[PDB]
Amino acid sequence: NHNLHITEKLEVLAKAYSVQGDKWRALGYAKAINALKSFHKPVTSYQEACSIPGIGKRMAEKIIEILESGHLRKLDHISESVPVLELFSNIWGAGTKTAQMWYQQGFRSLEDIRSQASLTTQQAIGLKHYSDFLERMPREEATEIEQTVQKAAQAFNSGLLCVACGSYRRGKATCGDVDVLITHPDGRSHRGIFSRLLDSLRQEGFLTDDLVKGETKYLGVCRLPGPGRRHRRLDIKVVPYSEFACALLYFTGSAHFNRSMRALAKTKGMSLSEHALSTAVVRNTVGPGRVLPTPTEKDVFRLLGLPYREPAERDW
DNA sequence: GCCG
DNA sequence: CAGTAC
DNA sequence: CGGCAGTACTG
Ligand SMILES: Cc1cn([C@H]2C[C@H](O)[C@@H](COP(=O)(O)O)O2)c(=O)[nH]c1=O
Ligand SMILES: [Ca+2]
Ligand SMILES: [Ca+2]
Ligand code: NA
Ligand code: NA
Ligand code: NA
Repeated sequence: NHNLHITEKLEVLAKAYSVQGDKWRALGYAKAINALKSFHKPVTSYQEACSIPGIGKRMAEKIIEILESGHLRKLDHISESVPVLELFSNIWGAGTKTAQMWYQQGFRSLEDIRSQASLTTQQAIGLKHYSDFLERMPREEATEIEQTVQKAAQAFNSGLLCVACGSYRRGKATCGDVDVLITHPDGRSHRGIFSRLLDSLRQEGFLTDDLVKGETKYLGVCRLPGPGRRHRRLDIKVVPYSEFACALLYFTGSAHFNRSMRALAKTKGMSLSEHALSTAVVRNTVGPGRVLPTPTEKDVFRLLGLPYREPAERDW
């Protein structure tokens, strides 16, 4: 990234817009920042900037200001509420609408939230683990967590496949959470193994809090045994074997990579989700499409006309 | 905010 | 449903 | 002008 002296400035504005609820302007800013990071050739002109995809006239003027004047004046008018809104919306379960409500009510600190705010169960758990959830763990610990869940699961059925996805699967040195995807090549055993698996993990003391409990998805909190351990975010999902590939893609991310693949699919009349890649999905402005066989991620790429990207090149 |  | 998360 | 990904728990 030869343009850090621009992305540094633009990330602040993107975050201000994001915490203040201007989701689409924040998205545009983020895509332009990805463009900047991906150029590998320091932009040294307004025409070179205005010519990069994801970067238009507004962003070109911002960048030219940063280039010549070494500073962007918009940054001097970020609302004073932004640091408080960021503090509040880093609580798991609270987003921009709750952060802004809390701000309007006069709250300015987590002590205010603790003593005065009305919290959901999820928010009370997120506040209780605030510092822990802001940390990333070494991928070695992620391995230990994956293996804990895989041992718990493979006791019910040694044929179950358990794969840790997310940044872990993209090969990052640290991970903000662990996301375990479970399936069985038999196609008809992933029923009941989910509830009993969670009962097992809870009996061992491994699971400490539940955030979301659905028929297919679990999101919660775990902690490995012993000293020097923190609480970590853990997701577990169980899927039929026929969806395994599409799950692996989706839950491996990144989020920008997925959103790009899904935009592309949408262009070619297809629809891509965590369940299936469908074709001739009818839309406008009920679209029961046809599911396409995707036994491997490579098949998803191929059906979309793309070369296969390994998980490590999927940052955006 | 960007792009069709 | 709106809000939130993935 | 208008989409910007698509799906699933909570309350
Ligand atoms: C944050 C986010 C992630 N994802 C996908 C890509 C991430 O690698 C995967 C796991 O999410 P995570 O990074 O929060 O654990 O979920 C989405 O589909 N949408 C989102 O908004
Ligand atoms: Ca991750
Ligand atoms: Ca614009
Ligand atoms: Na461009
Ligand atoms: Na939050
Ligand atoms: Na996750």
